[PDB]
Amino acid sequence: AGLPESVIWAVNAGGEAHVDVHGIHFRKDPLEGRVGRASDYGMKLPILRSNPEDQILYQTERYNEETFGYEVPIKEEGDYVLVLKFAEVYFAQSQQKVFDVRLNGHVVVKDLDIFDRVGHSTAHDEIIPMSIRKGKLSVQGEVSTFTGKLYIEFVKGYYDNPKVCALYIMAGTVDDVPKLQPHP
Amino acid sequence: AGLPESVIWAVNAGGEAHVDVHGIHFRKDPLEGRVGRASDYGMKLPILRSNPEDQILYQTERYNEETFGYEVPIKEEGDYVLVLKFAEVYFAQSQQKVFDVRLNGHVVVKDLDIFDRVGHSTAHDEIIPMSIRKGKLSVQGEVSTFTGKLYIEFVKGYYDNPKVCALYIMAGTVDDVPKLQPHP
Repeated sequence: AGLPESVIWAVNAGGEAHVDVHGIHFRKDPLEGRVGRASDYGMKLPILRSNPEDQILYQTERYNEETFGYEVPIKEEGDYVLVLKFAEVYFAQSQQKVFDVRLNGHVVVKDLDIFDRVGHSTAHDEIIPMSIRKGKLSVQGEVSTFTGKLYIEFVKGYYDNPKVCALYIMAGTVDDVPKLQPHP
Repeated sequence: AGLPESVIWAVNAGGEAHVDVHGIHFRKDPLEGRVGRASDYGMKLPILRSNPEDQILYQTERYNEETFGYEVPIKEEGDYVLVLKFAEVYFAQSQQKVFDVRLNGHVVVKDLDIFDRVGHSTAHDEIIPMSIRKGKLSVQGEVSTFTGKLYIEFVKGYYDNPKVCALYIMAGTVDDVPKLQPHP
């Protein structure tokens, strides 16, 4: 399967439906009114490094002052890649907003500091490959029992609030994923 | 670092987010509902000497009948410049509204009289260089211990109320700061 056919699940956090330049449909946020807080504060800002037709993905977010997450049903075994999209639309110094990302309890991004990596009002993506086979989840060399659902968590620490802007899961391997341009 | 990348902290007092013609993002006021009073009285007036796309910065203010201020975290040592933006949208004579500005207790502007300097409904900026090095703040030839936070105070005297319209801090020196056009 090619790119749009290979996407099994995708969300525009804090926002409405949007189809990007690759043909990927980011669905309206299923956690609206349910957990966390939506914000459209970034809609006043141009977002560097992303395509301008798609900057609405990075201008809307879901955030919270406590740990929160999304649950994802996965129907079939296979190889998959999770892509997480972020932007820092408020701070402009390091160690102001910092948080962990976990997958079924496994820490998969430690101490994410969006400003430190890319600057202010600029796109940043994390790309995480995984496998689901023989009743097991495998990610970053760690293995545990898979029950049918994936839990993606954004963890509250001491430095401001965890957040996410958009996310998708595709069948395949890392060479299949479109990459942001080098200029960060 | 060039101009937008060099701004570490910026506020539109009494107002919402706004990006100016130089690309500087003035954030929504963090003291809303907390300290002092917001006013949009100036939104009825054209502001002279400002770019017209940016006059909303000077049409909105925070003021108070007692002393008040902003606290600013500074993460790294270096040379910096503080820029303070003002307009007098009510009085049209001298010695009607007069106030001091202090930085960590140091008086850095004595007896500011906005009307006396520029007239009615006209932009006026103060430009204050400083250094943070070896555990110390240095400003206007005076030195004191720096703990990690800067306190910017607007002081109540006998002649009406202290106020501010917008403010920002950039890494660099005074030659790097955009200047208002010459005025009588």
